[PDB]
Amino acid sequence: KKKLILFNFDSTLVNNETIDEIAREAGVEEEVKKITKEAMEGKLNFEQSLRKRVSLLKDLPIEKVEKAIKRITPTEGAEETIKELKNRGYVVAVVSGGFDIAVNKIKEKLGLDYAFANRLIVKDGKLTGDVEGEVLKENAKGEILEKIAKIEGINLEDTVAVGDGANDISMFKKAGLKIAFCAKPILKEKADICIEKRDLREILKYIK
Repeated sequence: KKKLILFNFDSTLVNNETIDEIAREAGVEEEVKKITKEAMEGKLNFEQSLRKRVSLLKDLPIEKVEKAIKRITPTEGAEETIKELKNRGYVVAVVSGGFDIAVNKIKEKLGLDYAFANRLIVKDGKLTGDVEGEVLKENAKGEILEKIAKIEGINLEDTVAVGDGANDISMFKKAGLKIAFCAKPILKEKADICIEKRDLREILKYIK
């Protein structure tokens, strides 16, 4: 046996867009949110859009980054959904184009089995304005889904992907069940199931 379910981080497991929250601390939230929206709608190349948004955070003090991170709250039904999923024999993972500093926290908190995300480069207690990681390429999340499944010896037909943006496309491509959670048109068009109510528990009826 064994099943696997992956979630994107921003706006799915948590209620906010990490990059937008941090940008708010840098006084550049209007340009960043506009770019985030375009990126998730699939109107921009993900990597380029992320490097462009992170560049605007150059020199931001880590204390500032932390204030933004502290504002990150879990999406309604998050804890309950994860608990029931583990109950049904699922390996639970979070794969995000976001940042480890924020994602690892929810991994710790919710007790997730796997967490993959990019990294904000920091030096002298301040962001350098650069980002690196393996969740940048268009095919990134899909390779990660496959890699986690291979490690676990889980068949792709037994994998579930829950996303909300353009960069979740490659994840859907390899997932057995594709669920778009309060997502952008570009991803909804590719989903087996579209959920419009902001409650992660809404996915459970379709799970297992």
